[PDB]
Amino acid sequence: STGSATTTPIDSLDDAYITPVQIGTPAQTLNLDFDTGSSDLWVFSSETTASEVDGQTIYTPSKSTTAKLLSGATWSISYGDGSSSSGDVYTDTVSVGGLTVTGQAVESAKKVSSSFTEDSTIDGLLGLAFSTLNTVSPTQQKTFFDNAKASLDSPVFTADLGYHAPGTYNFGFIDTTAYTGSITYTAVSTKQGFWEWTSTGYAVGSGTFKSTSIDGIADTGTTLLYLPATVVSAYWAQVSGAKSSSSVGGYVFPCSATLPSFTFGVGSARIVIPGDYIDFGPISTGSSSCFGGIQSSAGIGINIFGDVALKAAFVVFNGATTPTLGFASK
Repeated sequence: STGSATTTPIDSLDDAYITPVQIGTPAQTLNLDFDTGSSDLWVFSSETTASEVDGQTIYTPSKSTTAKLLSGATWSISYGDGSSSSGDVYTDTVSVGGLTVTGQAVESAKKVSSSFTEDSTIDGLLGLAFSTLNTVSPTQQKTFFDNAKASLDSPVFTADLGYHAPGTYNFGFIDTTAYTGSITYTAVSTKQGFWEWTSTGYAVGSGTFKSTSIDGIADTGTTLLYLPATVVSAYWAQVSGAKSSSSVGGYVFPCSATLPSFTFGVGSARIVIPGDYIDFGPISTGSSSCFGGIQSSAGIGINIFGDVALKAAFVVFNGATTPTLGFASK
């Protein structure tokens, strides 16, 4: 089997991407944030504290003839940005882009943190990291991809995120028309439960490529590119007037600037992030200070190849017995 679904930016900055997901019978379609940095499929629901729901579409398990309470199971998750959610668990039929999994754990939120409530466009998350990170207790549950894998034509999914435009998540096949050149594959460590890999270096604009190993994770659920402070300083040094602002929370730059590109290495291959992808707009409405899309990972404890990096590539998440990642230009 295969599936293919369009993923759409939630706003004009590509802060996140939402993909429609069919849950239950009859289908209830919710728009979920596909997150290769986590492993829970959780949704706003009829059980979510009413004051914490503000415009999201909810899953109502009592209206699904295939929903079953997973007795005794609870979940609770905290994300790298400080947000969190928790609740109980149902199993139900879940379909993405025509690919159906029966008996998928659907984690129904009883509580969500304020950042989720305040984002009316995201109805929940669909985790695509390794199932070892799933938070359901006392019986850990499998991700949608883990459940689908054996049925897929090939045990892979691909992320093709758009810049200021929709893109595609495919399951079970590699669309050879969706990228240019060849896909370069690189080794993955699953020891932390992430799609963790090692970039071979970077360049700023038209500058020389610096060969250096940068361990990090491919994370579709993180907006920005978080790299070591040395790398980030080298980038922003090429933007007149850019500086790190402790009060804003990262590097800012004059909105009048033209940003240089940023290149990262995948083996001997190179992925070029155009400068425009690194502009996250005014820090507050009407400001002439703009927020940068490349930020330091110091204090996060891991480097993160988030959407800024991934949307410059066609990315293969190869879930074979020994997983690997592939990157192609597009």
